[PDB]
Amino acid sequence: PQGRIFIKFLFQELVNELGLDELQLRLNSSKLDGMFPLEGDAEHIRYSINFFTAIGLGLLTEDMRSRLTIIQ
Amino acid sequence: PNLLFSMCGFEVRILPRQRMEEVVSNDEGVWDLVDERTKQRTAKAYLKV
Repeated sequence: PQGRIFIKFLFQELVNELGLDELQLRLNSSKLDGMFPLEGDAEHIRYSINFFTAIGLGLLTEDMRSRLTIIQ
Repeated sequence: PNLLFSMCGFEVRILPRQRMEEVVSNDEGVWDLVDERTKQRTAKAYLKV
């Protein structure tokens, strides 16, 4: 949970310079897998999407939101 | 591209990040101007005495 806060500050700083625009491009091109699961394991995707929506941004989670409906 | 002014003893050169043609991480004598809503940084304000 302390580490969770760490991530929170990490992206909340990393946004302000890029502006959530360049963010999506970099991430989508950065092939982050374990952090952004598309492969399966629904509950984990619920934790990811719910987490970024807890940060207050959540606009990185759309591609995963699709995979929620695909799992259900 | 610049917008200059000075208040108190501070002299401020405002460059909008647009027309800087390059965005370089800079030292702590340089402000970042943050928009209200978009939470972005659109302009650097260079400070001198």
